Amino acid sequence: SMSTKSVLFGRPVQTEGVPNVYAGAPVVPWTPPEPGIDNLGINSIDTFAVPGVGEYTVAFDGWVRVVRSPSTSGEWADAEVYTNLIEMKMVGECEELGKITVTLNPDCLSAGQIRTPFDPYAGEGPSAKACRMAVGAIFDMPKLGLKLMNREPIILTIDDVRSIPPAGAPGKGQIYRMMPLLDVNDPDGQPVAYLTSLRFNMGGYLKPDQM
Amino acid sequence: SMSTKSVLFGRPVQTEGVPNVYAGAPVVPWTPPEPGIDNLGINSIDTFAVPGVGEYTVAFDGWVRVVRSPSTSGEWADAEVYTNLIEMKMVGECEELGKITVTLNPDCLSAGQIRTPFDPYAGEGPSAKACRMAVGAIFDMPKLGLKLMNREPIILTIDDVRSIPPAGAPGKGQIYRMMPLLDVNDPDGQPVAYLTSLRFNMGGYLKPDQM
Ligand SMILES: CCCCCCCCCCCCCCCC(=O)O
Ligand SMILES: CCCCCCCCCCCCCCCC(=O)O
Repeated sequence: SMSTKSVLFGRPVQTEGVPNVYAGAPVVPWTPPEPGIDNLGINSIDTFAVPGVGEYTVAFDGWVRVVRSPSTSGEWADAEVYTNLIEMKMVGECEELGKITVTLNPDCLSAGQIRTPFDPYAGEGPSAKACRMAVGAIFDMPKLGLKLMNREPIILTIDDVRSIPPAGAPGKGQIYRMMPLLDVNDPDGQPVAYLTSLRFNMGGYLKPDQM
Repeated sequence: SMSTKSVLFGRPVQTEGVPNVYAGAPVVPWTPPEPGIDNLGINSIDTFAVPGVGEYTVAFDGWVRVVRSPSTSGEWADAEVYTNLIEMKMVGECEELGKITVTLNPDCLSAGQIRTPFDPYAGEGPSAKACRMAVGAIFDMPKLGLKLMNREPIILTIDDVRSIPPAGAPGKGQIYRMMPLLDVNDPDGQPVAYLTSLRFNMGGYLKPDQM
């Protein structure tokens, strides 16, 4: 494999020789872009269930860096783009759980793709694409003295994709009822908590000093 | 991890010394069972999208072997059970795709759990549990000269669980729009096909010679 990661959640994408894209760069709709690493803002709302203890909803803000493969075509209708999520930092705060910092698990390749869906029956603009990303994350919860991780990838989706990157777009975590979160120090143990829902919005390109 | 597999989709469960359970063994509702390996029938209906070629719906029949951990309690309400899917074989056939045989990917630990949901549905009541399994599979398609595998786990769920095992129960694959299926001989390549939907039914205990 082209990846050194121990667990791959999708297709590896090269970053060497791929330029970073920052604020100032246009987002042109319906246009397959040249390969780049998108430096993008993001916010989310995450709900966590702690068995026998409680359920907590936490708002997060931060950024992601996502490398894109070259498009498989210069024509939008045929174009596919493969992505890797290569760096993240999101922060949120909560009285009960403290300050939570979400980053990537270095043992996992977080990977996704953008392509025409097989079920274009959702009211999306004509020709719009579907974006997905499968993520291995770390949830640092210092107030609880814990760091948590997921073995099952968190599936994050953006529908009605009319530009790449889909700046400004709303997305969802596809979690059916519960997603186990494991103590990094006891990953073969019982889950410590469950992520029960996640919604997010993409922002736009950031300046380097905003990260 | 105590599991030697390179990709872990959940919690490992002990199999050594755990007896097999076969037809004849009763399934009494509301009763956490002693640890065992359930030998169960199963059927499913799977839809596959092959880009630029077609979409095909195929019915499968076969069996699964699922090991259960000891229950965390002898009282149903408190009981949780952890599971691993340790062996399977399902077969279906389709003119365009040929005979398809589904087995486990030996590199992946397929793992799940049964516990009370945090969000019980109106038709579940406060006593029913929810069952989930995260699966790494192989799809053998000799007609096409290919074997395919998934990197994102196939999330298989059963709601309104009132017995363990949930013999006879309907279940669903929680696949959002598309699940990439990769050539085992080109696993970092573009997907060959996508699993776009899956539903299944659990059968009951099988005789040893029915597998
Ligand atoms: C545990 C919470 C994780 C949230 C992390 C956000 C996931 C990434 C956002 C959705 C996919 C991003 C797609 C951008 C693709 C592109 O750069 O063109
Ligand atoms: C293409 C993938 C097909 C996979 C088919 C799913 C196999 C059945 C697993 C569903 C959960 C099993 C629950 C049984 C639990 C128990 O033994 O008590």
